[PDB]
Amino acid sequence: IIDGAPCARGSHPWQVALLSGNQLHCGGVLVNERWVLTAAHCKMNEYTVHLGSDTLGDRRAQRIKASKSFRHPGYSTQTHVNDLMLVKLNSQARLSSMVKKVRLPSRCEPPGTTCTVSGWGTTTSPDVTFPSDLMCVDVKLISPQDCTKVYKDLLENSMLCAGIPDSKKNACNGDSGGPLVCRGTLQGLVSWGTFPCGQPNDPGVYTQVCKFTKWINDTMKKHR
Repeated sequence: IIDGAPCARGSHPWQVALLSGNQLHCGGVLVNERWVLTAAHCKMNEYTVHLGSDTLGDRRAQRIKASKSFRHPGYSTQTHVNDLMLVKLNSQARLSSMVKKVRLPSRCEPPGTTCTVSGWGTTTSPDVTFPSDLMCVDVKLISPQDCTKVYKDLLENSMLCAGIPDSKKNACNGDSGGPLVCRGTLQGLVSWGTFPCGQPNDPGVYTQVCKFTKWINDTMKKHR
């Protein structure tokens, strides 16, 4: 998270971390007791899922192994279209005051809506600065017409753009697969952006969750 601030304690109980060898790999969201939603580019054979704390490594946090994951069949490694994946936890996540299910959307929020993106990714770019505490930043949704002026042929109807005009406020490396929440519902998952991160007037690109709710529910039903 660039140009952000630490999240207020206990305001992101649906936020999870995906670790490989106790190192942060990606962010994510808890959909229910057995499933975590993240980006498809976060694919691994095994996962260590951190839940229940704004601080990574906190003894009070929950740590669950995840041995199975299912990427969207339309996911492309080359164009990054359909960048979403369901991660199946080996045991049920225990719902608490620090662990809650995310509210999946029924509608797509219009451009100009104020949202929050969160994560444990680098707080600086190109320089690396990994925080221990969960970072937050408020971004506004940018219309596909305005976002096309920036990324052109790279965008698809299932990609959502967000940012603040003439501002560094954005997501970065380590935040991938993490939530973009607008008006109480999950609107996006961190997919891609610029390198270095937080370049003014260069938005962050997210997987538009409102276009995949059928696949999310269908895939979860198919397995277990």
